[PDB]
Amino acid sequence: QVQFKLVLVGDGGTGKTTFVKRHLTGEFEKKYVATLGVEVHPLVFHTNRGPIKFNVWDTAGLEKFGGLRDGYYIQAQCAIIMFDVTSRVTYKNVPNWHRDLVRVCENIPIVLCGNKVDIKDRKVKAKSIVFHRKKNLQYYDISAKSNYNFEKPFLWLARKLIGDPNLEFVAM
Amino acid sequence: MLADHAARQLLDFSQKLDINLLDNVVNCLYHGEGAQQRMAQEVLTHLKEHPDAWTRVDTILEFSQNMNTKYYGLQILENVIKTRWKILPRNQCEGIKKYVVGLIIKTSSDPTCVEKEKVYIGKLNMILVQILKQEWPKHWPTFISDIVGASRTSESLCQNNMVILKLLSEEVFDFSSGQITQVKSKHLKDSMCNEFSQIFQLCQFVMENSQNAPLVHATLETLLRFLNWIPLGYIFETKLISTLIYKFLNVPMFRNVSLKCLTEIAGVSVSQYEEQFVTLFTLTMMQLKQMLPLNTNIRLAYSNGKDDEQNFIQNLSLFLCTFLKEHDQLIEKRLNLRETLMEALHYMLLVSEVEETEIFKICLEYWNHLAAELYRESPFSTSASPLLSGSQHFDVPPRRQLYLPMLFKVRLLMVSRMAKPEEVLVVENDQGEVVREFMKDTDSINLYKNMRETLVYLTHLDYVDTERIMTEKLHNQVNGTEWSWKNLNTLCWAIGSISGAMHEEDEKRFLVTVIKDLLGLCEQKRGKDNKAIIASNIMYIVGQYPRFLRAHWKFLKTVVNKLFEFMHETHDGVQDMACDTFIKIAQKCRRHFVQVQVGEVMPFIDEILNNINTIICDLQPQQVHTFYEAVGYMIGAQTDQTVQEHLIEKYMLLPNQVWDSIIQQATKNVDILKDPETVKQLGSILKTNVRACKAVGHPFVIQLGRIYLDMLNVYKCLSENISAAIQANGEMVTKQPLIRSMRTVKRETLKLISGWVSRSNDPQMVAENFVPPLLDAVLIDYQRNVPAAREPEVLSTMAIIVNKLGGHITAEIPQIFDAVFECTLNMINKDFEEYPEHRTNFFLLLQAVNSHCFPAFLAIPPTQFKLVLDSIIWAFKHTMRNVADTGLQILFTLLQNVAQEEAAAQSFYQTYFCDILQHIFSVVTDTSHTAGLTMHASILAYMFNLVEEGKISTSLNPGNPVNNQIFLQEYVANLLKSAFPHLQDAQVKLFVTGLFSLNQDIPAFKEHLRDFLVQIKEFAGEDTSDLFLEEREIALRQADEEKHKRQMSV
Amino acid sequence: PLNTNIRLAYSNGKDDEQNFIQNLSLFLCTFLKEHDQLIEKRLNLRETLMEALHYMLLVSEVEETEIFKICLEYWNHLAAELYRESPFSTSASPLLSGSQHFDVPPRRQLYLPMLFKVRLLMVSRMAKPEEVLVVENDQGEVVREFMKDTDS
Amino acid sequence: DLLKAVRLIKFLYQSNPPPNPEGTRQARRNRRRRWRERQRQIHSISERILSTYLGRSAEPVPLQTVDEMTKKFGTLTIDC
Repeated sequence: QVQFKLVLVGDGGTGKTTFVKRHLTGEFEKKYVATLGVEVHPLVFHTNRGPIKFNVWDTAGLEKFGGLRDGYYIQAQCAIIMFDVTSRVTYKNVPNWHRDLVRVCENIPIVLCGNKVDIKDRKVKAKSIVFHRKKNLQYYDISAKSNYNFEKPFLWLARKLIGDPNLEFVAM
Repeated sequence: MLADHAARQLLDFSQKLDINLLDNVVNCLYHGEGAQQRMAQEVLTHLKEHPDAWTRVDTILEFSQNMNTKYYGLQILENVIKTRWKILPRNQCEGIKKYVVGLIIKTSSDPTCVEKEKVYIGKLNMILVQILKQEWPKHWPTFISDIVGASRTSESLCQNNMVILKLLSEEVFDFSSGQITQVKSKHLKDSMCNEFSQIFQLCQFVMENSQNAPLVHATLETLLRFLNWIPLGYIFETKLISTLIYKFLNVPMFRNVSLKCLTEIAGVSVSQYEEQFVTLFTLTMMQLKQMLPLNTNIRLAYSNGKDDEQNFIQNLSLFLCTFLKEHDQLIEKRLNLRETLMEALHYMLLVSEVEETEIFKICLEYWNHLAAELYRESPFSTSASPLLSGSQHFDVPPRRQLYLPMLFKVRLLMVSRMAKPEEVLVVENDQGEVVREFMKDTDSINLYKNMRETLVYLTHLDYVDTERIMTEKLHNQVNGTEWSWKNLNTLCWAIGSISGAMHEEDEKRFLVTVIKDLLGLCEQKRGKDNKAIIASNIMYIVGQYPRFLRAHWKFLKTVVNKLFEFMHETHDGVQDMACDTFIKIAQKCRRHFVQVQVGEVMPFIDEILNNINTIICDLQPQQVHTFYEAVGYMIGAQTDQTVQEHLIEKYMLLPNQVWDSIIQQATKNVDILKDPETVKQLGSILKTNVRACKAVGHPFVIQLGRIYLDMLNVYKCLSENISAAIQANGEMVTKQPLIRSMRTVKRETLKLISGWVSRSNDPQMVAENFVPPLLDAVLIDYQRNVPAAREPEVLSTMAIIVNKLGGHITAEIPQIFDAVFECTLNMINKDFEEYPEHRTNFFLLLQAVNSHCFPAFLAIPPTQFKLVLDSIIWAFKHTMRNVADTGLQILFTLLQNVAQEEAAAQSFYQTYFCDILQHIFSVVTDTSHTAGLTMHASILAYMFNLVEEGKISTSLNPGNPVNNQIFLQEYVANLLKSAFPHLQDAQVKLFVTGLFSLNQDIPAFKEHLRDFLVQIKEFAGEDTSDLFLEEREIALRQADEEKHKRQMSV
Repeated sequence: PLNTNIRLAYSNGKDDEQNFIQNLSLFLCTFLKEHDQLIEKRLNLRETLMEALHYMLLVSEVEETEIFKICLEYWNHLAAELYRESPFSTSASPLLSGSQHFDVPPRRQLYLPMLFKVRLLMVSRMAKPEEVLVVENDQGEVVREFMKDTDS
Repeated sequence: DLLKAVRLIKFLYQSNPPPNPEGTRQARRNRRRRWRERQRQIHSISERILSTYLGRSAEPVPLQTVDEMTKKFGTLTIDC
């Protein structure tokens, strides 16, 4: 029922599993249980135009646990590439994830999410976050701990997918 | 629909695999859920890891019917090619290469498969790219010419060949780092450059002659990727720019890719093609105006446009930004192009109105570049030369007039689309408290800062026009023509943004006029909502202009009185606004609050103190804390120690009263500590105390000493109370509000300790009077506490103290560790995930101790020191990147400290050096720690350097007085061979030699380590041709010569 | 609604709408001319007064000469009623003396949010200063005649 | 060093509280002409103070009636 295939990718130990758990339960995970391959989680929202479902494929961010790797990306309907703003490397690795993703889904709405902006000492200053511009990715600052822009990525993705720019998430 | 044993049955490689069974497995993976999908994932991952799986891959492709299963087989093939291509039999390599080439050709022959199996075709193209990277140009140098001929034979074949060329270029240039050795990448780049001419000729032929729009688009994409690195001669010395602008820029199906290529070209900053750039611009604009009339509402087009149109508009903005930033000086000197220049700027205005943050960001970037150049030119005259009404015009440097017709529209855009200066969220902490957090350095805050800088520069250029613009929009609000809360808020934000950009008198007059108009508006409007909006805006504006307030005492007094009047308001947001403005005004005018103001015989602070209770009757605890912070700022401005003491005493009188009452009650009975209301009162009191300490600081000591001892007891009285409850119900009780408030009070106590300590300035007194009580009250309690009850903030808190106290705390360090160390280590030494806060704070404490209490390490038993080292090794083996970096920094600082201690250096080396090498190399060889690479080499180069510089006087093998260098070389070679037997000995020998040669070129050392890691991923056969061993050896000998030249020069 | 484009409505509206807009301009002009002194001194009506002004501005944009004539009549009556007691106060509005500029009569203060708007409207829709015609006299001579005291 | 000259100019602007415009249109003509002479004097003082040390920047202001003339000439329509 109006569900889409969403692929969450990014460097391991950045928050992908954290973000997915925060959206599913509402609690904020503290520990980093390194993901193995991919976990599929349904996630429901109530927009002004009814229910919506994201099939979040929270994929492992560590190569040693890459498993099927890009194989997971097949049939993906939307993509969230996510990094950590406190670790420059997790950003510089972003283009690799982007290339791998695009190689399977040429034309799919893509959101670059900077997780855990809450931490005081930000490393990847917004001034240097530019990769999205040329590639036409939609950027978003988020923080799974402070809940900042929690639904912004999903709201933007739903607007892109459905085609309703004025579509709005409702509480129930 | 399958049992794990049934799935593993496929792992019997002596039997034919059921292709239908694999199709079922993959369909279950992509449509099954939970245990079924997890099982399928696990089984397929295991199979892909199998060595001989490739033996079936060929049979799979001929029989496979599911493109997904074909993709999995191709993944297996990619692993094989990326691992063992130098070990696979040559005959089988060539056979499978022919197989894949034929399959690609057959697929390209069917257009339906081309549309249907695009992902499969792309995977095939990437597999071939890897194959060629292993082979090309050595074993297939004739490939490129043949394929271009083949390209000439068929349009679809040409399309696929350009796609494969694009992938090759991406892999060679854009994504080579981290996957390919430096020398192999250099060789591939050289070969590509050498053969590029054929590709360029082919693409130009296709562009001029091809009509297959998909083929043209693929050609444009491949050219786009080539544009990253190809020599400029191929770009600007052909019909390329004109061809793109005339054939494709006007075509919607190609405009996006063409304009992307044009933007990349625009980014080239070289004079050798000046005129070309101009032509590129001149024609481009000519085309743009045909496609996109300057009278079109770009905002409406975007909001009503599709994905392609919006992407095109974004690309247009990017192209204009890049080209103008790089060629403004070029376009300025040509008068005949002046009109066209304006058109470009015109577009940006129309672009700047689009309702997308990123487009406005690009526009702001360009506008700020313009404003920076103009404010580097103008102030020489305007700032360092006085001006009069309209005198700016006469002194105008020539370059400004060029853009002058657009400065006022830029100002209007800024004042119309200014973003919120500060973002605040309501966040639920772990303690269940919803609090207001002020975001910092977020994207939006950077946006506001850039807008503020641009507008401030423009104000410096022409402040009168800006002032007229705010005044005009303010009137538009007063007359109600442009009435809306958003517009007023934006205007007021803009007005505040430019504080200090104007001369004192002009800013004074502008503020007076603005405030008078605002108060008139407030009198005009009906409805509490709008009146509160206006009042909040006025308060924010005045807060943003503290200079005027400092110059006018009476207005300040009136403002603060009105703020206190507001504080009693119940309507939403009024109180929070008033508190925020109050703290801002306090921060910016403390001197005026405590300095006796003319017309007043006592500082206003006295009345504030007397009327606190009246002021706070209608305030929330958070607002109370914020107000107390404000007062603390004012108090800290005081200089007289005794007057400050009395002011603080009167200041904390009410929290002190409640605290003393509760202390007496606890003395009567301790069960009251379980009173939820009492615990919440403690939380509020302690939040007030921490805010006051933060605002006031070291003088707060007099306040702290008032309760310190008692408060410590409370902590103990609190801590024990928790443990039993946990023992009663485990961690579940922690979810109860009571336990949460207990932990909240604990955390606030620790936060107060840290807050005061950080800003202290009498370390002797701090250590003598304040630490021993903490030793007994908490540390002994902390060890006595059960693990789950132990509060991680304790650990880090202690670090802060030593971070400030250094040597003064050294004598007390041992007792601390014997109290906390093993119980902490025994709590984290089993895995890497539980108690992350404890891990991080513990390593923070270790880092502080190492940084500032090294002699404590000098004074501990060797067993404790070895435990510390094992803990560190556990640390930088962590996956938590923060933990890893902290551990590595600790290790580096420890090595430097050892170097500072001559006596124990040799002993420490002999004891730990080889184990340290083993551990560091085990981590480095692990890909999961690549993020720490920069630090790894930093220490390695140092460590190896220590060996080379003879600073390790003793032989690391006392039984053999060999050169430490030679022994280390052999030891590392043996270690690596043991870990990686399949490697070629020459590889390891060269790698070690470089490690010694590269101990002073840190980036080169890092690239050397990356090359070694890439090598580790490959099963390297005796074929060293692809390894370019002699080339890297020559480069390494050159680097060693450079290093020895640096040494002689030093 | 005050946010509608009156000019577009008139261009696309039917006879009834155009007549209604003309009558609205008529009523506003007459009532304001005769009772600005009354409405000015009552603060609670100020906002409402400004709305009226807003209307006339949008009305002045109509692509009809008669409607613009009515609006111009109203604005000219405003300007005349704005009898510059001390135009040197205007000259004081710049960096010259302030207090004299702050002696600005109350009505000028009340209309300040609109004086510049009227200025812009005038500048945007100023009519041709001189009209010249190609006249063929009875003798067949083609001459240029400067019309005088016409409506334009 | 420079702010003081600016404050001086702003004062000299503020030190002339025009005249009071009363009387018949000819007495008011005479007041207009007197205030105009006062403005002339103010501008002369400002320009001379500029010549003191700022002149190096604002000297061309009177001379712009020759550069504007070189711009009024050269209106050549050599092409379309």
